Amino acid sequence: LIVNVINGPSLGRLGRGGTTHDELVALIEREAAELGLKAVVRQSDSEAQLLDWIHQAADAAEPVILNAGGLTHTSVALRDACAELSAPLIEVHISNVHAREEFRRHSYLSPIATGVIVGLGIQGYLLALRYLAEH
Amino acid sequence: LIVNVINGPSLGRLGRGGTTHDELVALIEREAAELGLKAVVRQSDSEAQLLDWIHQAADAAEPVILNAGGLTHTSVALRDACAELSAPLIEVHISNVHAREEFRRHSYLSPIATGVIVGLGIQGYLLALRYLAEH
Amino acid sequence: LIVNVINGPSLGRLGRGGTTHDELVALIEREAAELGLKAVVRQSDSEAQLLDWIHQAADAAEPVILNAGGLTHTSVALRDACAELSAPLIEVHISNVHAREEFRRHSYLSPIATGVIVGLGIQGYLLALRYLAEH
Amino acid sequence: LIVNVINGPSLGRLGRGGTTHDELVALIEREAAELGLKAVVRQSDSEAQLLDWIHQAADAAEPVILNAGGLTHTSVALRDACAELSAPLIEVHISNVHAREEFRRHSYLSPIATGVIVGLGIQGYLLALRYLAEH
Amino acid sequence: LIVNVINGPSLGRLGRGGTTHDELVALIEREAAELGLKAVVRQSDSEAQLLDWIHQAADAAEPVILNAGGLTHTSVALRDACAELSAPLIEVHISNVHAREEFRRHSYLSPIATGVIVGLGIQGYLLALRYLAEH
Amino acid sequence: LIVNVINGPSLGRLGRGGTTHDELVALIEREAAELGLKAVVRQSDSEAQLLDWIHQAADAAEPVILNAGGLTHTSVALRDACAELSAPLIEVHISNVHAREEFRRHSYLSPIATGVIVGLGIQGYLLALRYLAEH
Amino acid sequence: LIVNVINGPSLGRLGRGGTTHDELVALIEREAAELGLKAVVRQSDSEAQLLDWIHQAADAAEPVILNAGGLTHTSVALRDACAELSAPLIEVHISNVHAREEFRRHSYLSPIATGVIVGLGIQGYLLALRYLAEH
Amino acid sequence: LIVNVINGPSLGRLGRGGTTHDELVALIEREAAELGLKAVVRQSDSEAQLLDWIHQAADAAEPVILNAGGLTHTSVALRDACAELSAPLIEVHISNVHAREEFRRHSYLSPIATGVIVGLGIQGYLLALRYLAEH
Amino acid sequence: LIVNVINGPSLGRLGRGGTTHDELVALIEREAAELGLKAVVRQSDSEAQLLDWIHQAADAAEPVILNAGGLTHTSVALRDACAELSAPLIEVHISNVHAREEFRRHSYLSPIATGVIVGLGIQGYLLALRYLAEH
Amino acid sequence: LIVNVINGPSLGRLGRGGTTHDELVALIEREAAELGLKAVVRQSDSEAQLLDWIHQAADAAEPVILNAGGLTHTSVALRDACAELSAPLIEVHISNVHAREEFRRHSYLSPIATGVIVGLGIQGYLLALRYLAEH
Amino acid sequence: LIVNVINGPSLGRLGRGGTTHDELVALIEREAAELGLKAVVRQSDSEAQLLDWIHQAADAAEPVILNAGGLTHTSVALRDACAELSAPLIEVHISNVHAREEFRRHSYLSPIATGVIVGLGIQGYLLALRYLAEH
Amino acid sequence: LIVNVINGPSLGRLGRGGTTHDELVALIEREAAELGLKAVVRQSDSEAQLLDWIHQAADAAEPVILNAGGLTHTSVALRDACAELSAPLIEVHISNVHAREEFRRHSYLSPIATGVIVGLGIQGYLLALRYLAEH
Repeated sequence: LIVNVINGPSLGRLGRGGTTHDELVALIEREAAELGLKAVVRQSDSEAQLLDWIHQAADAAEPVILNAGGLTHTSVALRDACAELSAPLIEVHISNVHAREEFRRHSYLSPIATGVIVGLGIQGYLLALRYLAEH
Repeated sequence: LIVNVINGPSLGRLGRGGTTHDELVALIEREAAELGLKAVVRQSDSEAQLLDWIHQAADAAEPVILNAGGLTHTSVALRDACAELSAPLIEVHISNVHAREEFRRHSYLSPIATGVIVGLGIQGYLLALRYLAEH
Repeated sequence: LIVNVINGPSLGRLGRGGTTHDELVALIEREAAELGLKAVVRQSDSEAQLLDWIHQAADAAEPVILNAGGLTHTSVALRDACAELSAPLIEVHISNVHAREEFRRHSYLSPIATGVIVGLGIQGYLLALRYLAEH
Repeated sequence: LIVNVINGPSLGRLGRGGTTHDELVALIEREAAELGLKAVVRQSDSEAQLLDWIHQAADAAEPVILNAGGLTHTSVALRDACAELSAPLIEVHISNVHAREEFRRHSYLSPIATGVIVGLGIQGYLLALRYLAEH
Repeated sequence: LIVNVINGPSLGRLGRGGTTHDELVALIEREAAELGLKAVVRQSDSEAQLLDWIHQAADAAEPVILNAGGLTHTSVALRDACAELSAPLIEVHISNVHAREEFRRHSYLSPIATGVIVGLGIQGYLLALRYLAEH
Repeated sequence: LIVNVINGPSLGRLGRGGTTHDELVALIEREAAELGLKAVVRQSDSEAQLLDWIHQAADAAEPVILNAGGLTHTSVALRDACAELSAPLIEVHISNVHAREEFRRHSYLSPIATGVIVGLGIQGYLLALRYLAEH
Repeated sequence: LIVNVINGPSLGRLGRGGTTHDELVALIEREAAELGLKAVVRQSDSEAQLLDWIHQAADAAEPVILNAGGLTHTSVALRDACAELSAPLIEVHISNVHAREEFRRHSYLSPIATGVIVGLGIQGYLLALRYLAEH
Repeated sequence: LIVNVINGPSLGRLGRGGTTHDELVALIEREAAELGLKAVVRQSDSEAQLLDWIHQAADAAEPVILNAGGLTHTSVALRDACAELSAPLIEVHISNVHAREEFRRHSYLSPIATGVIVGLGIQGYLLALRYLAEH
Repeated sequence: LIVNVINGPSLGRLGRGGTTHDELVALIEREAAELGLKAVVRQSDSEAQLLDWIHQAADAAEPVILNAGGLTHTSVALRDACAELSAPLIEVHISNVHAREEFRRHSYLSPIATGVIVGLGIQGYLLALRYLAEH
Repeated sequence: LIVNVINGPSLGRLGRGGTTHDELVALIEREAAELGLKAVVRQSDSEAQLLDWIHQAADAAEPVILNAGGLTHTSVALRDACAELSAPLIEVHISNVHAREEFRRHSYLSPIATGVIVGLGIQGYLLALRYLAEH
Repeated sequence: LIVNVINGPSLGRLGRGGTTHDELVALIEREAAELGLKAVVRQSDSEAQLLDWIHQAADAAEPVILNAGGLTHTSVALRDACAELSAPLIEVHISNVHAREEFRRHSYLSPIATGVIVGLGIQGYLLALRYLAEH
Repeated sequence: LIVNVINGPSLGRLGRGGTTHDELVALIEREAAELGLKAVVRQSDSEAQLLDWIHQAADAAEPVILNAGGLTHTSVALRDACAELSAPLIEVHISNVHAREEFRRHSYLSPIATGVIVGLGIQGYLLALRYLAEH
């Protein structure tokens, strides 16, 4: 029923691609409604903030769609917290990371994720919702 | 309107996971119909067969959903043929490759793909369709 | 006399292994009393919070027992702050990191630590206390 | 006219080298005045705090002199935020990093910086100002 | 009840740090007595001698505290013999190996050990005893 | 009082960026005058020529600003000669090397330099002068 | 009872070592008869052909002796198909690969094989038969 | 007298650079005539097809000009078959591979080739002919 | 006529897999008799002991079947002594090493061996005998 | 019309292969005449000499055929000077470098060259001429 | 006055190069006499034996000429024991190791040796003596 | 009879260790006289100068003692010229390179040298002479 969408740094800057973070929340909320889900979308540049939201979803046994931004490639902490999730974890990148710098082609999160969606824009979020609806 | 779904080796063996390759074709065909698309699904263990289907989609300017199996990690040829596509290319893995052997965590295809979906089972195919419908 | 015990992310989640973080504080406090020490145990998922506690121990010339969780493998910042400590620094892992992923077998902290204890469970904390008592 | 000087962890500890962080602010402020600039100097051990100050400078199209401390070698997030700056970005290290550990000889920031100054002490800040004044 | 302490090459040279190998045996024996344990301490520069003592402890299901010296970094054989132990294995280094040459930062033994203590001097032996007493 | 500016290959080709090597000499000479310094600027495509100028500055105990061009990444000889300097050595790159090929991101000179300035154009030379004036 | 012997490229060229591929089939057939086995020996330069023969042996639960030639070092596909076999898989090289180029010292097949025989000439095939007879 | 020109995948797509594969055959045939040679030009996306043509040239002791496309970087099989050629083998790339992705800068074929021509366009084929004519 | 079977550490522990080292000697002795061979089987955890047995076989020009255990991956000495053998050397592993840790996938012995048998259990010894009988 | 042929160290030693450097000049001069070109062939063991000849060809917008000998693998300087050429640059090796030491399989020049010819002997020079004539 | 010459495995096999180990002892003894030295030459295939002889020379403050054979590349233990020597340590290889396998081009002993002599045959021993005589 | 001693950069700076380059020439000349040799000692910071002296010794079939300084680690050219020598080549380092930076532990010259002497000071030159006298 409930799905957590968690955005790391600096996804607050979407727009500043026309879509803003707020537009994104709204798109996600609408699609969620359509799927009979409730989406809790949250963004933070703070690793610790993210860890806290992840722990919460671990305790509630809620699924997570997670776009960690740059922490994806760097944070073992975040990985460890996600590793505790018992519901599904979908990792999401808007851009195709494999078309950029080699360092972006590694993720500490993918191996503990259920699955990963990259390069499909903001629609990756919606497709992740839909996966979770049909599961 | 038309979408090519291309499966490499040995996706003919799905089932032998309950879903068979034929079931998969049927699921994909149904979803495609629902999206107002036509899906041409094709499978082959032959790299050359795949290259030929890719060239065709290049000439027709049709989008491709491609699950190359093991050739994903090994074939520059396949990459080169896909690199010619002008419509979108979605790379698909049923399993989460990042949860397996390190060698599976590299793909010659991802960097030239539009995007990539891994670990969402056979539903990755359907989600890829839906991306292409809304684009 | 005073010993700082510093726990990083997500050691707040011990339990959720039966021992909780609170139990851990209590075990450490009891052992410290027994050794004629005072233990100040502190936990945070915030790197910056940890850095601040480390700086404080640097200024006070107090010893530190530090379990950085995942930041152990990733944070040069933390290393740099610890590098300032003039009293002893004992690094502690509950689990044996060398029995897990290769990435966990490197630590930015070990080379500037006095010593390191891994894989002895929560008792590593108590043994670290005892080292510091007899020194 | 306005120049942002951003210091990461643990540059609050300069002194504790005689020069303190406050002295540094004052030196920078004086030189800035001399150049007909205004310097906004800010320090934080929080990656997120830094990201926020960087985003701000991105939105204001102000130049940044940035000394990220240890995050220089570890944070893709920070890199990504700096990558958004449209004014110049000068990276600054007080010490010569190339004379220390090999891990310090890589920086996620240098490739997106305008330029880099290392090993010239606190005077690197002043020289960076002067670059920006004559540009 | 019985604990095997096994020292490899060239721990016979402790002293030649004031503490000699004999002093070490005596310190260990005293602490063991205090814990209600019996310590069998043995040293050899011969890999084969060590393997034999390890096999013996495997057959007797006795715990081992093992300081292999340089064989720690080089001997798969020793690892394989330890891998047979069913009681606990604590690996011990007197010096902090992570503060020395990079080659010393790898150990064939750590991954099959219960845990590891480095850089706490000869007291690591005593702390290892105490772990085994409370277990 | 005296400062040696040493340019390697092929900095004779500056211009052929509008600034020519001669303009550069003149800019440097003017700034030097302004600082109460004398600048001896010299350029050569010959490694041996450069080594000779470096040895001379070693014997005279004069500071060197050195832009070695491509020899920066390749010449241990040059490093060894600079290693003899007892006055300061500032390494200078006009372009930001960290924004180019990976091979340019290593320098045999940086670790023995006092400091390094890259990506600030020809102004890096002038800023290096100014460092040396205030020191 | 039935054993599949599968030869990849270009084992059709044995002879062109006196033994030809046909001689090899005959030697294998004779030894098989002697062991109370039936040997189905098949050769192809086509990866896809091989995959098909492997799938067949997977479905029939027949053991495979496989000499993949150069695909041994390059084909994840082949590995994946073999990974499906439930009967034994013996990998065979006629030549000692470890005495040749470093690239030949890796095999995608060995880790999923039951065992491997290299450098014993064509007799490796016969010894593999005999293993399978006594099992 | 006879020269084999062998083109791998997907050199059938030349044109789709104006020159088509057919034009290429014709250019090669004309130049061959001019040199007093006969050129047999053949193309295939099938590795196995190529291997067969290579074996044939091995048996006939005919020289080969070979442009393997992407198999150049990936196929040990192809290398092994070429290694059997007793006449000359010239490797040909139309594009300069060293100006592209790092993975293209390795070739399994070069070390067993007589020589290699890259980046000279379709004229590399003609120059290879001419080498073989004057030899 | 005579064949040396040499077992390193800790193959004395076979059993402690039901087959003991003694059973193994007996199996080998019986098969040898059957082949018209005499088998001298010897085991030692001492590298030096093994070297001595290898030198002896070098001087006698007798073939060796050698299972070095862990020294296989670590000992250049052993390699060097085997390199002197003029009769055949068969390397034997009971387990499939390629299915274990990456470090076990390298052997200092394979490149100087005649051939290698891994993963066929104790029957690898018997098959090695049979190779040597038919040679 | 004019083509520069530049030979590095120690191509003065051709002969001391029967062909001497002088013969080579003469062969090149004759072929050039035949093509309606003028060839300026020059050789030097001095990197700086070569750089000077390269700069000259840059200023004159003349094409270069360059055989740098060992500097090919080592000199970034030379690369940088060639990178300035606006006419074509053909890199030439007489021997097949890919059949020798691994270090020779890298070239700082290839990526900035138009194309590369290796292993065709002195005829590579003549073929390079011919390329440049038909272009 | 006294010099220890220590030979590891399998230098007992010199001859079996005409010179035998005994001849070598005699050559060394004669040269030593000539230099006014006494040479104690000792050989063993046992690492532990060597360690014991090294410890002895450490305690006696005698210089060591050491040819460790294959242990040179593999033994940290031996390195550690040599690291204790306070008199000079000369490392000796008869053969030029840098002309053989890459693995032989690393030595755990060289960095703690006074110096190293390779590839001069048995005369390296005599030259090492002479160094020690004139020192 | 004649021996060439060749010193690269910056061995002209010996002294500026008390021994100067001139002293070194004199020591070498005296020892040479004593051995019934003539020593031609030559020094240059110019790679090309060295190459010329090496070519000369190649043509004269004279032995070379060569201390290339930093070019030892960097110059393939120099290696190639030495590779032509038919008399012996002894490589000499005054300092123990294996006790310094890792980059100094590789030499392009060692593998083509007869032998190598490092860390014995200027006496390495004299010992190299003596080797060549007794050969």
